[PDB]
Amino acid sequence: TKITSSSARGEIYDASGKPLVENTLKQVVSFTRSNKMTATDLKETAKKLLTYVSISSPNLTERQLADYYLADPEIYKKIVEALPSESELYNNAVDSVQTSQLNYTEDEKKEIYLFSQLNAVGNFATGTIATDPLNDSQVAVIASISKEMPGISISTSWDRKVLETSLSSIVGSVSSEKAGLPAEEAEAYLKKGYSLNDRVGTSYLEKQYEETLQGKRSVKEIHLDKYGNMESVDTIEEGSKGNNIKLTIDLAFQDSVDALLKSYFNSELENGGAKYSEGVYAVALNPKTGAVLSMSGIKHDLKTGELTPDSLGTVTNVFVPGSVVKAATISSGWENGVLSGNQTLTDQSIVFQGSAPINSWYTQAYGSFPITAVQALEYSSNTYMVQTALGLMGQTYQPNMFVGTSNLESAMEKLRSTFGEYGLGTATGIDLPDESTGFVPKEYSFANYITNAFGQFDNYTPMQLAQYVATIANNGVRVAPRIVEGIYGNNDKGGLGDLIQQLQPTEMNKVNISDSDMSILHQGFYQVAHGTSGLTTGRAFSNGALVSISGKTGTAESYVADGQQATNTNAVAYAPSDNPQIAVAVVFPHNTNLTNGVGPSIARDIINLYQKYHPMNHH
Ligand SMILES: [Cl-]
Ligand SMILES: [Cl-]
Repeated sequence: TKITSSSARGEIYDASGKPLVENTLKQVVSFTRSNKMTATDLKETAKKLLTYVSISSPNLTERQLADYYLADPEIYKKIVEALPSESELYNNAVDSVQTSQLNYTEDEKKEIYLFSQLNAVGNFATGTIATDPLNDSQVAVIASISKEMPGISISTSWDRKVLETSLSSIVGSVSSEKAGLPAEEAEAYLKKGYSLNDRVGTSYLEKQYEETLQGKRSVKEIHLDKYGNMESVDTIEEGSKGNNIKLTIDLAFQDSVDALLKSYFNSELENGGAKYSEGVYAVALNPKTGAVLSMSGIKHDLKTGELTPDSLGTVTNVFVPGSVVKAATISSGWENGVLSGNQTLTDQSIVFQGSAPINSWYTQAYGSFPITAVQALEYSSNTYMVQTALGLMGQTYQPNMFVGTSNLESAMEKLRSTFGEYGLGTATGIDLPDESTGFVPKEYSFANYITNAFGQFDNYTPMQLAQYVATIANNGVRVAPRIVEGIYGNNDKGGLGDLIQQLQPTEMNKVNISDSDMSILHQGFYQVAHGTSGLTTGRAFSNGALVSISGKTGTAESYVADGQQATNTNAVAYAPSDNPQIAVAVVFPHNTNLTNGVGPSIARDIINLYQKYHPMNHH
């Protein structure tokens, strides 16, 4: 019969090898029990044990001492013998019966302590021992003569803490050792084979890579007679440490992305754009490899005005995305064959039976006129995006048309299905216990369909967004975003050793459209930044850029507390346009300023930050 004990937990390192968490080892004495060993039996061990170990402060309470004087049964007998007019109840009386003001040798007072500690253990439990820190002889003497203090043994326990660093948030947490195994999912684990008292990640990374992090568990079994009385504890095998884990993210860069966010947010908080803003989020990738460069964010409490840092924000919160999604939609055009190559449509106000016109930002000043898909992205035409929704539904626009909704349920799914190919509304496959997968309602109206066609309906996570543009920058091959780069062993000191196995990127699916369609998409994103039209939306991308950037900017509007029309200024982009090495999305919700969206501008400076970090040009 053997007892298990979690082993040194593995550690976590940023891209650079800077460490993120703390193991603090400390060898100590565990004491088992036994419905058998007994007051007397425990005293015997107490003294034997004090021959080894150090203890100055014995701030014993009286209630304790009482219990120790009563330890001799005779004693207890004789004590009760004296009380006048239920076991523990009558213990309760007898306990308080003896006036306790009575002497004990000062070294006395010390194994009375232990005894308290020893007694404190539940039957069959294995407890520890409020002691006085231990050297190496003191310790390894015990290593040898447990079997001479039937029960006792010394264990290596550990504290695990998280360092203050931008990534702290992501790391997650592990169960304390006083905690054990959190019932909730608790059972599922015993089935996977864990000792009950183990310590496991409760969330995020600590949980995600549990397999590999968990250090092989330490071991001891116990012997005893046909009568159950303890005979001695024993070590079959002491535990080792875990494997380690190196991240795709480099601190300094994540760090500097973050002030960039602060800088920009303060700007908007200053000039008042941000009064109603919940915050701002930004995520960066390698589009080809799916590695994460940084996930940054800033929560802003509207009540106290205070600003709190938030990185999980990327994977946990959802926003209406706005114009940043039109590609998805055009791409549903092509798959379902409503658009042919670079399709020409006519930009005109969209009006349905007895209801508000539906328009693009330019639409009413420019009257109606024709326009290519490439152009449609350039000027961010909703009409085109809505004429295309219509297409899927199988109808073609006439002014004032009644719409038969028979093809609706079918239509919304077709579109939605494409969005999901890009990562929008579908799981990313990120390496974490739980990404929220958007706000895609199944109960939806017709208005809902058409507004979904320009990203004013379904709600998306910032992490989803990055993936969607990353996919475009990859040529329609969606790669699962991962935060871990490689698993690494240990070195002689116990720090970052070296390569166990490098994690390779995993392809989620290819977006089925032609290359020539994909290139037609690429051209648009290119002209959203470099275009020379009075209508071009994102020349902001190109202002002061260190490399050629292609992106797509976004606004969606609305409601905003006791308000007030206001909008989101998200923006997705990648680069270099020629040979895309970084993909980014920035979401900046309920913005007040509505005039010049700082979403693109932010993403530019992110990219700029990165290339100033890791030059990407260099044919
Ligand atoms: Cl304004
Ligand atoms: Cl600017």
